[PDB]
Amino acid sequence: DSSRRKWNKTGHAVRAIGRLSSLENVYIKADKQKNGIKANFKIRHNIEDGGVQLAYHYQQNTPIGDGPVLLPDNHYLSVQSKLSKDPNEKRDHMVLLEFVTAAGITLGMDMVSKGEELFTGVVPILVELDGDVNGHKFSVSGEGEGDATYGKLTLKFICTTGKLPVPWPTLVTTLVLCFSRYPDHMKQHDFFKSAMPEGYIQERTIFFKDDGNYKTRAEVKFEGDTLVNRIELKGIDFKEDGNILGHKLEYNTRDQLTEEQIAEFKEAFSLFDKDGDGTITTKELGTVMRSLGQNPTEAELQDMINEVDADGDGTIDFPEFLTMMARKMKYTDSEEEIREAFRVFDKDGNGYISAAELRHVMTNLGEKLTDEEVDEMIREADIDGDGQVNYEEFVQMMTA
Ligand SMILES: [Ca+2]
Ligand SMILES: [Ca+2]
Ligand SMILES: [Ca+2]
Ligand SMILES: [Ca+2]
Ligand SMILES: [Ca+2]
Ligand SMILES: [Ca+2]
Ligand SMILES: [Ca+2]
Repeated sequence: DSSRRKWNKTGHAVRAIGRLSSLENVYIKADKQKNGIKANFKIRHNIEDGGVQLAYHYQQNTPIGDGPVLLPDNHYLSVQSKLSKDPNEKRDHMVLLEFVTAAGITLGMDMVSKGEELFTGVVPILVELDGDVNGHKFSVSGEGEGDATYGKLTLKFICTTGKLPVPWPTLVTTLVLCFSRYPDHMKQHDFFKSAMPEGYIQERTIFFKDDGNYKTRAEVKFEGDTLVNRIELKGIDFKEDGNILGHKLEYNTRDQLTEEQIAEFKEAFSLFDKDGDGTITTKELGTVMRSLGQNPTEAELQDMINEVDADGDGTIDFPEFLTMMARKMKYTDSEEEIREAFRVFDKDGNGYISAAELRHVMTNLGEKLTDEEVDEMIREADIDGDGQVNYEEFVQMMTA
């Protein structure tokens, strides 16, 4: 009914602003002192029975050789991962499909390294990992190929030691960013290929929030025609029954993106896109945000758009909005993020969305609703019947 429908549209607009306010990409910066790069990013692992495990990544890369390399301007990589099982495989294994693209530098105002030439076709890949987490040792072998033209990787991994003592998803980032698609205007910022064929050292520390950490060191280089990733991993301070050693993480996160859900995203999109030209500008994003209480600067609005602007044109195209909302529904929000969403409606911070607060939000968004059909909205969400929406009830409206 067009009352549940109003929860979706308004709810979707609030999680869109949540997405636009978060940092989900792989942020690369030059590190002149090491002749390399450094990176930071946040990974989300869905917890099988509900919630999310965050993994905070810090990364450094260093050329193995003394050839000249490209030190980039600030940019990011966007990564889409799909995990699956080979139904003919009896060993503990993971099948990985990964697409990696560089963006985050807008179009305007101007080279292409020799390493880049090694990546114009399909390149075979080998991966070898030796790990030790809280004294539990394991090895992993992987094979596949990479197609940098489309930023595409296909890789199958076997645990050669028997049972993997951590969940496979926690190893994805560790187990070849030289396969990233860099667009034509950003070819001078591709450190990864510029270091080849002699290769780079890749190091990370990965902090699992409320749990232990991984430390990784990898050598990434050509052995003949093959791109080889050789890794050592050490994990300490894990909890025996946390999400990692207790294996409480989801293996396959669904890309179920229905025609019904796309249509719901288009309804939220059209709240931002008030002139109906199919794109959202800083002006339009600024207008919806001020209407909900917030007061961002031109610069903040430019950054928020930059975070999802795949084509660098300075606006959120409808397809870029569909891409960001698919990510937002594929991976679970932290409690801190759902509470932020709740506080948009819960104006006074008392733990309860009153019908006055919900209308304030609605009529502030230019949504004409009679006291009757505002009450229908509260009805829809209000399980415990107090005529208010508490946190646990909000968390129910905001689910698939
Ligand atoms: Ca580090
Ligand atoms: Ca527009
Ligand atoms: Ca764009
Ligand atoms: Ca465009
Ligand atoms: Ca939310
Ligand atoms: Ca309130
Ligand atoms: Ca209630």
